[PDB]
Amino acid sequence: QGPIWAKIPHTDGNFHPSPLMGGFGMKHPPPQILIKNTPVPADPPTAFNKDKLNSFITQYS
Amino acid sequence: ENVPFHSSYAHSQSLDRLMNPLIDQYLYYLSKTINGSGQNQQTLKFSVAGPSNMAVQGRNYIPGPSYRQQRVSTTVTQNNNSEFAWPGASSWALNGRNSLMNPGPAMASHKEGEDRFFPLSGSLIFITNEEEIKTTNPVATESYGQVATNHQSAQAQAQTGWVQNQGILPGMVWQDRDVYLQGPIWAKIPHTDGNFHPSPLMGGFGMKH
Repeated sequence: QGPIWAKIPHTDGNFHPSPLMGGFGMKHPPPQILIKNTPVPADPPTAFNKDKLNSFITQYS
Repeated sequence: ENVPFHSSYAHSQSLDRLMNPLIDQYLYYLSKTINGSGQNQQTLKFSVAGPSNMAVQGRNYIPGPSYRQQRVSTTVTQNNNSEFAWPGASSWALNGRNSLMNPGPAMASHKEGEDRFFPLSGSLIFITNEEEIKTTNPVATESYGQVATNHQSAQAQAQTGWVQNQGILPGMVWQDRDVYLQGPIWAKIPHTDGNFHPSPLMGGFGMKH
């Protein structure tokens, strides 16, 4: 049930970098993988308005 | 020799209308200096320059230079009852001798809507009118604009003054004078250490040869 790896903080020095909760310490661990839904706006007004759009289509993937 | 193509068109846009009429600027101007009704009401209020007020918007370019001409009406009743042909004219002095300014820097002969007025020495008389260039050029019979003449203060009100002649500024654009069928074609550029925009003032193509 426990963790696998940790990232070794980027520092001048460290000793026995193996992480204290267990697992393999690494300076370049597996990268983070970031994901989001691209916002799809609702219908904008017919006259121009400079504000950012706060009205979006409810959505998930 | 190589010379720029004489322009033979009239601009369909004025220098002060180049904006998009539907959209605001992101720039502000100073709308109000007083709350009102006197007695120590002083403030600074700012507003967005936009379609409702197009005079106060910021602009990247300004109209060309001016040297004012006296305005003369084709209707004789309107003109003053005196001899002003030489006395009231615009001139330039050289070595103690006065030359009339003719035709002068290229300027619009008259405002839009007044066709009965012409610059005293402004146009080529074979009486031509330059009104086509009123888009980028000031009117010959008008001031260039206004400038402040003082530092205002709680004691002193703001004072302006009329700019009768204006030389070149950075960011000016202008049109040269138009060429006519009967008119001149080319001129020789004088041989000098310096010149600016050598195009001749009676119209046509300036050339060092």
